[PDB]
Amino acid sequence: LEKLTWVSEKKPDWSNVQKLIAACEATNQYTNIGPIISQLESFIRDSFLIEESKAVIVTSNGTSALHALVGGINRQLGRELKFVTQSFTFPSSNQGPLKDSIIVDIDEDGGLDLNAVKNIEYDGIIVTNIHGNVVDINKYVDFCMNHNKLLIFDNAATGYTFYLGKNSCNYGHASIISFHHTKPFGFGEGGCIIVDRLYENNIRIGLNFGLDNSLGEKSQYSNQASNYRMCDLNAAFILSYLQNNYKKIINRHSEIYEIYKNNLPKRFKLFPNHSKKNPVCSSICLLFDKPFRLDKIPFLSRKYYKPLDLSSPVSLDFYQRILCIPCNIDLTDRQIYEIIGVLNEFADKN
Amino acid sequence: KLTWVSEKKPDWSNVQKLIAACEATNQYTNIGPIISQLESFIRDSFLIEESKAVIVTSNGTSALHALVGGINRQLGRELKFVTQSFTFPSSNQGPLKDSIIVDIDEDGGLDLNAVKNIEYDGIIVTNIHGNVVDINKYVDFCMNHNKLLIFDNAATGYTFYLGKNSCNYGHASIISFHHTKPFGFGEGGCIIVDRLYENNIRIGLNFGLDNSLGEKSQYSNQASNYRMCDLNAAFILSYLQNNYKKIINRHSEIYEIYKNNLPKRFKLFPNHSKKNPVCSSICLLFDKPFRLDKIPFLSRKYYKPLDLSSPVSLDFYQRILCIPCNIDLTDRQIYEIIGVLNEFADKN
Ligand SMILES: Cc1cn([C@H]2C[C@H](O)[C@@H](COP(=O)(O)OP(=O)(O)O)O2)c(=O)[nH]c1=O
Ligand SMILES: Cc1cn([C@H]2C[C@H](O)[C@@H](COP(=O)(O)OP(=O)(O)O)O2)c(=O)[nH]c1=O
Ligand SMILES: Cc1ncc(COP(=O)(O)O)c(CN)c1O
Ligand SMILES: Cc1ncc(COP(=O)(O)O)c(CN)c1O
Ligand SMILES: [Cl-]
Repeated sequence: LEKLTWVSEKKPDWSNVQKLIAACEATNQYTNIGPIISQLESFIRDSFLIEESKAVIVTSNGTSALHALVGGINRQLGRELKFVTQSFTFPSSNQGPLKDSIIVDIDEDGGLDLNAVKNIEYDGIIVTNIHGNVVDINKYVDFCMNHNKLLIFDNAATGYTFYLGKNSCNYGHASIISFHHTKPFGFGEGGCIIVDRLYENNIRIGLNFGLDNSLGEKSQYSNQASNYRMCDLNAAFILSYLQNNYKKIINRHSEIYEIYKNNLPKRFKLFPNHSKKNPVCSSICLLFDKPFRLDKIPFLSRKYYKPLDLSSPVSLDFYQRILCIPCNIDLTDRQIYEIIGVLNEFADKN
Repeated sequence: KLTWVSEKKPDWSNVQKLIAACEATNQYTNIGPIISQLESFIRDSFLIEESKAVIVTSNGTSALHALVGGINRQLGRELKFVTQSFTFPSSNQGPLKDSIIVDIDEDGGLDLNAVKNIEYDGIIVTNIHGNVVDINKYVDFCMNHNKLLIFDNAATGYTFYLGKNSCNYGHASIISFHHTKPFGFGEGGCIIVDRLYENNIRIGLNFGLDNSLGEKSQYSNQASNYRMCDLNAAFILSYLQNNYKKIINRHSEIYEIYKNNLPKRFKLFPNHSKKNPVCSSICLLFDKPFRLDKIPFLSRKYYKPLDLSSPVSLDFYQRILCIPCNIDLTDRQIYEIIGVLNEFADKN
C-alpha cells in the first residue's frame, strides 16, 4: 500500500502525438480551432456515446467548460443567469460567471436538495454527479421541466456512468467533463461541454470572446465570453491518451467498483449511486457510519468535497463521513483486498 | 502568399527532453517541473526586474483575469477598473466584465481626462502591437491619485521605456503567448506583477486553494482555473529558446524599413519608446478613414473599439492598417507592401 498513487502513471505515446500534431505543423494552426479539435470532439462523441441532439465542445479545462457553458447561454438569452449549485462540490460552480451563484445543501442521495430552492429566485440549477456516481437524474429533469429551469450536470469526474440506458452526460440541458490529469480520462488540462444543439453556436463563439468568424469584420465581442477554447496541442495529448487507454480504464474501473461492492468493509457504505451498471469512478467513495479524521487511515486517501458553504449540514456530514480511495488502472486486486482489510481493522477500533 | 505569423514547428527532441521531467513524476499540471523553467526563462530573456513576479497562465486573457482576481482576493472587494475602448475584449470580460470603457487620446492610450469624475480603483492601459504609450504619465497619475495601474502588454513583450522592458512599469503587466503573437506557441500567458500580490495571484490560478493550509485551504469566488499546463510551458519554452533573439532583432529590422520608407500619407502608430519596438504587426495610420477591402494583401484592423462611441478609438480603427510582421517576411515582400500602399495612397 506504500505504492498507492491517486492517478495511474501517464506518459505520451510520442509517435502517436507527433502523428496528430503533424496536421498542426502542416497548416501552422495550433489553436483557434485547428485540425485536432474535431478529432477529439468526434472521439468523445463516438467513444462516450453522446447523443446526436448534443454538441461536444472541448475547452481549456473542466472549469472553463462550465464557465463557457454558462457564458454562452447568458449571451444567447441576453441576461446573466442566476444558478443554484450544491454545497458538496468543487469551487468551479461558484466562480467566473457563477461567482454569485446561490449555494444550497445536498440531500442524502448526493445531489442538490430541491426542497432548498422552494422560495428562491433562480434561472437554473447545477447538480454534481460525485466522482463517477450519479444522482437520481430523472427527479432533476422532471423538476426543471415542471418549473421551466435550466439543468446542468457537473460531470467533471463522471465521463462514462450510464443512467437508464445512456451516458449520464446526455441528461439535462448540458453537462461538463474534465480531462485534468487527476481524472481517469485526463491528460494535463482539458474540458468538454455536452450541450443541447440550440446553444451550440453561441457557446462555440463564446470560447473566442463572443467573436463570430461568420460575421467577418462585423463580429462583436460579448462581455459574457472569454478565451475558453482548447489548444490543439492539449487536444492531441488527450486524444492519444484516450486512443491508447480509454477501454482499459472503463473496464478496470468497473472491475475495481465490483470488488468493493461485493466485499464492503464493516460500517462503510458505497456513496449513493443510481446507475444499474457499475459507475466509472475517479476514486472509490465510501461513507463510514460516523464522522472520522483522515489521519486514522494509514494509506493514501482523501476527503472530497470540502463544502463550499459550511452552513450546509448534509454536505458537511458527507465530508466528515467520506473516504475517497485511489481508483486507477495501476491498482492491483491484492492492494484492494489489503485496503478492505485495513478498513475492517479501522471499523473494529472506531 | 503573406502569413500573419511565422511557421512554427516543435523542436521535438527538446520538447521531449523538457517533458521527460513530467514523465518521471507524473506531474503535468498543478505547477509541474516546467513552470519554473519557463518563468525563469522569461525573467532572464525579457529582463524582468527582481521586484516583479513572473507568473505563467493558460492564455493572455487568463493572465489579465488572474491578475485582477488575485488582487480582488487580497484587497477583499471586486475592484472597478477603467479600460480604453481601443483594446481587445479581454479587459471587459471575466472579473472585468463590468469595467468602465473610456476613449484613448491621440498617443494611443487611455485618456486620463475621461476619468476625472468617475469612481474607480484602477486603470488598464494597452500598449498597442508592441508600441508603448508615455508610460510615466500613467505611472505619475496613478501614484498621485492612489490608483492601481495595469499595462495590457499582450502584444508588447519586448518594447523598452527609459532603459527597461515596458512590462516592468505599473503594478503589473500581462503578455500573451498566443500562436498569433511573435513570442507565442499555441496558447499561453504571463503576469509580471509587484511581489506584494504574487502569492495571492499564484493561489488564485488554483481556485484560491492555498496548498500551504492543507485541509484548511479555502477557495475564493474571485479565482478560477487559470494555471498554465506544463505541456504548453514546454512548447512555449522550446520555441523561445530556439527563436526569441532572432524575433527581437528581425522585428526591429522590419520596423526600420517602414520607418525609413513610410508610404505616402501613412504615419507610424504612436510609440513613446526611443528604441524600435518589437511589433506583433506593423501598425500604420492613414490620413483618412478607409476600408480594409481596398488593401490587396493580408492585413487587419485591430482593435475594433469595445465602445464604438469613443471617437478617437473609432478614428484610429478607421485609419489603421495592421501589416504582417514575422521572421518569415523578406525585405523584398516589405518593399512590395510599401509599393502597394503608395499606389493605394495615390488612388484614395
Ligand atoms: C490561431 C492561429 C492563427 N494563425 C493566423 C490566421 C490569421 O491569418 C491570423 C490571425 O488569426 P485569428 O484567428 O484571426 O486571430 P484573431 O481572431 O485574434 O484576430 O493568424 C495561424 O497562422 N496559426 C494559428 O494557430
Ligand atoms: C496535477 C497532478 C496531480 N497528481 C496527483 C498528486 C495528488 O496525489 C493527486 C491530486 O492532485 P491535487 O493537486 O491535490 O489536485 P486536487 O486539488 O484536485 O485534489 O494527483 C498527479 O499525479 N499528476 C498531476 O499532473
Ligand atoms: C466537481 C468538479 N467540477 C469541476 C471541476 C473543475 O475541473 P478542472 O480541474 O478541469 O478545471 C472539478 C475538478 N476538481 C470537479 O471535481
Ligand atoms: C491587447 C490584448 N489583450 C489581451 C489579449 C488576449 O490574449 P490571449 O489571446 O492570449 O487570451 C489579446 C489577444 N489578441 C490582446 O491583443
Ligand atoms: Cl525610451
